[PDB]
Amino acid sequence: NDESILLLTFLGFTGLVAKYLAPAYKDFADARMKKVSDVLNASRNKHVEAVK
Amino acid sequence: MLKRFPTPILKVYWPFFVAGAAVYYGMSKAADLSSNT
Amino acid sequence: LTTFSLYTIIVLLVITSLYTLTNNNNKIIGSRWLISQEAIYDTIMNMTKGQIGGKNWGLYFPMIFTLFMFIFIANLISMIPYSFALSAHLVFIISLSIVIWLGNTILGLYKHGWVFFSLFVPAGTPLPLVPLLVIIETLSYFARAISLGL
Amino acid sequence: LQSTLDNIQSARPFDELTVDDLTKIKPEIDAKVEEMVKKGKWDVPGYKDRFGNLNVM
Amino acid sequence: VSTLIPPKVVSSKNIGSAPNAKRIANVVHFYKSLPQGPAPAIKANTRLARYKAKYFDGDNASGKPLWHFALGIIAFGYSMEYYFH
Amino acid sequence: FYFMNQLTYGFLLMITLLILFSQFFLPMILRLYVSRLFISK
Repeated sequence: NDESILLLTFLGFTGLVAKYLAPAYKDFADARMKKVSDVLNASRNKHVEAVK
Repeated sequence: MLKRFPTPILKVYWPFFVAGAAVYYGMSKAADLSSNT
Repeated sequence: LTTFSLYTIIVLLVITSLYTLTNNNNKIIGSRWLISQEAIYDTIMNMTKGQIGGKNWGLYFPMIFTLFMFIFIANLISMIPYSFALSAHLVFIISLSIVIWLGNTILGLYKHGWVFFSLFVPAGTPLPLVPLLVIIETLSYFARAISLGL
Repeated sequence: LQSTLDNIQSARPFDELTVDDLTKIKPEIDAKVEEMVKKGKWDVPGYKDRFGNLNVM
Repeated sequence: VSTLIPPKVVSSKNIGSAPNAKRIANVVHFYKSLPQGPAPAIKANTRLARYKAKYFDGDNASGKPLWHFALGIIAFGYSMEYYFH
Repeated sequence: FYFMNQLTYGFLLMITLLILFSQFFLPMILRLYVSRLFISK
């Protein structure tokens, strides 16, 4: 029907994204999270050393 | 969380807005003259 | 009521929420969901200060960060079983094209003004050859609207 | 120094501190941030010198 | 010339003007800091907020949090086609 | 026909986004980055 094939394909596209794009976006988020975490931790422990 | 900082678009984005107003007016006129619909 | 208001309602409800709700409590750490903006905005600013480099970078960079997302969000209605990005009509690009071109001519006319006749000839082709170069500069300015419009 | 370190060894909430509360802790943070974007420039000298900008992925 | 107080001149200037500025920034920074991640304020629920603090929350941030919008808009559009077509 | 039904009704968001995001959206990232710069100094 007019609005049926796209409806059935929506879950297929979503599963296709979940196959790669879900873990890919997870890895991209985690990498930046750890990078900013280290960037703030180094500044913190370096300000601690400056106070020292 | 949410604030409203002083974003200058009044004296910065005035020209584009004025041009867009002229465009909307031209569209209104063409809604009656050029397209006649 | 009206269907156009319902069409624009998705934008009116997403634009404020994706930044006032997707973030946890407006925290500086950059949430896992908030990593999306944390990656997008910086690349946006890279081009913004880049392509508009100079003192003209700060003139409208916020306008760029604004205008970029409007069309992208409006066209996001494409994968639904009855999907409609502006009801298959979408006269909106007409609004953003020629008006922006006239705004460029104004930036040449409001700030640059009478020097507006000193840009169409980038390199040479003086009075012995200026009209031919202007004949394609005019086409370029005219079609820059259609290049981003439709 | 001793008290500031005592307010450092366990009093640097680097994860769950409110972002805008930095302008509360730093009185010029709010003014300059309003000042920084106000004149029109949306960039600062090495605002992310130790951070990444990243593409979509 | 004769006796003086070479060390006692720490009155006229404290050691480390740049370290003093850094430490003064440090005092304001560390003092005006939360005890341990204080002031969270995560939960919220009022008509739409019950979805905002739940579906736009970063505990998951997976693909289904955006896909709820697609499912809902599909529910709306199917009725739209039914009332339209 | 249907010309004066989505022109202004669509460009309203375009006009409003300038006041909306600039004090609302980019303010968040700008203040966050500036504050992180403060911690960097």
